Amino acid sequence: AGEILIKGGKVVNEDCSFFSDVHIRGGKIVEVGPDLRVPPGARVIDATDRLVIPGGIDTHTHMELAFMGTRAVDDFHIGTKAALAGGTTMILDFVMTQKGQSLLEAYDLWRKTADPKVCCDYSLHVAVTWWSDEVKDEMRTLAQERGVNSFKMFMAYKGLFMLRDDELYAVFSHCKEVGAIAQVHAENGDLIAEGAKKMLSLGITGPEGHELCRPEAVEAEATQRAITIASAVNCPLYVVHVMSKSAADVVSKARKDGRVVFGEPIAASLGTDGTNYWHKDWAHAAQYVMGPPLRPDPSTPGYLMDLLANDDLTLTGTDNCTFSRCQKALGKDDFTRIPNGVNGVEDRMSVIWEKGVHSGKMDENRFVAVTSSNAAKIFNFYPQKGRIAKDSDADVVIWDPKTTRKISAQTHHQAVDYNIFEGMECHGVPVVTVSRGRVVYEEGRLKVSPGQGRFIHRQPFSEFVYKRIRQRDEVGKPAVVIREPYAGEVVA
Ligand SMILES: NC(=O)CN(CC(=O)O)CC(=O)O
Ligand SMILES: NC(=O)CN(CC(=O)O)CC(=O)O
Ligand SMILES: NC(=O)CN(CC(=O)O)CC(=O)O
Repeated sequence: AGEILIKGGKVVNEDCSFFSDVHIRGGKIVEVGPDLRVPPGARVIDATDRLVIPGGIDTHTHMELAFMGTRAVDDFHIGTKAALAGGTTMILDFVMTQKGQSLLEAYDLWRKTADPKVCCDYSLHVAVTWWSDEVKDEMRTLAQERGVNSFKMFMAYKGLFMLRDDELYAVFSHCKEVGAIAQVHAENGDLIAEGAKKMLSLGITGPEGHELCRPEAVEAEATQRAITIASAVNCPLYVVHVMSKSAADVVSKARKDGRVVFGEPIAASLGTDGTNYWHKDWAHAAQYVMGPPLRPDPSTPGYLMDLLANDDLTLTGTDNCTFSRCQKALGKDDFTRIPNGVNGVEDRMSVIWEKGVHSGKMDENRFVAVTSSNAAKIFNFYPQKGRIAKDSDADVVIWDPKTTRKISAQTHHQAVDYNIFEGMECHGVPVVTVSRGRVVYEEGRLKVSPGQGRFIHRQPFSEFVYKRIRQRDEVGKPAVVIREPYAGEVVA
């Protein structure tokens, strides 16, 4: 039948927590209430002394993304298994279209790669790495027909993905017309390009040059710039992988000023820092290289977690894009050749619980909001996911917040052979993971097959995102002053 009763636990949604059992049938939660009856044949999962939470939604992944022909080692199959083992039940991955290439072709290639491999549900964001009439039409098709309401634009990567301010204005205006949210990689690509050339010329070829060539002012600048453009066109904006206190403070100030913008720190920037780039062991230092870089101010992850607790920042992903030690070593002599990307998909939930809830910065309900609910609201499938409620999808984690686990590359399920959180002791253990109403992870073992997950098709004009946008189109139009024509003389 696929019938499950989760009994004895405490349900934790983003608004409040309460003791209740949860009845799962046919992929769905069909009842939430105290002391529910066990129908003959249903499996009982005993959640006594545990929390029963919506499974995590990782807003930010890059499973098996190609770097110069060699692919990230966590692929859609191993990467989603690792997600489940860490309490995350959905991933949103970026379709990376090359400059001049069809976005629809790249979307089809992502679906054909991911559909037969994912072990949990997923969806896609689509990168807009160039601009033309064709891109414009393909974005409308993606939004209206292909289930994608999120487009990602780059202010970094000069010559490769970067768009200039005039093209960002056009692309953002078009996001707004099709009801999508505009995501941005906010670092100044002209400064990165110059900074890297400068560090190499000085013989700083190691990972410390990767951070030194683009310190946090470069990320803060472009973040304010994207906000200013999106505000000029009334387009909702999403700043992916916020890595620094000063970029987080730009998003914080803009939201207090009423800008429709959301900021997304990732597990890496919440759980570790960039002092690792200065480690004497080259291999250790290269493990942390990603764009934008982790920051060498050690107060950074605690401050980003304070701003996530306070809703200056709103939700979390991992930017999981993993490369083995032998793949990182492509840039042993030149940091610009190190394939960028770190791990996180598996450890996100425990890292945030340990650094955010156990530390007393946020409570269990805000934890659910920043790890599933807000993702579901922004990308338009709430309360289908991100809530324990009748009629929601049965993507459910039984969570032990009292026991600790030590995070280690020796025990993790990711394909990558190191872990940037190596050694960390976290309160908060996913003990059972249910995905699409099936037990896919329990007693430390995965039970799931490649292709069991499904692509989630979303509609455009997410209400959480657009209700203010649409009201501002109605009352915020600029008005002419009514005047008599100017009568006087004009110079020759
Ligand atoms: N890493 C950096 O900071 C500079 N590089 C980034 C890298 O590719 O590791 C940018 C460039 O190629 O100009
Ligand atoms: N050295 C790199 O990984 C260059 N990367 C930079 C990044 O991933 O941020 C661009 C790409 O992968 O196409
Ligand atoms: N860690 C990285 O920089 C990987 N890359 C991967 C890509 O987006 O091409 C960019 C990002 O993750 O920010």
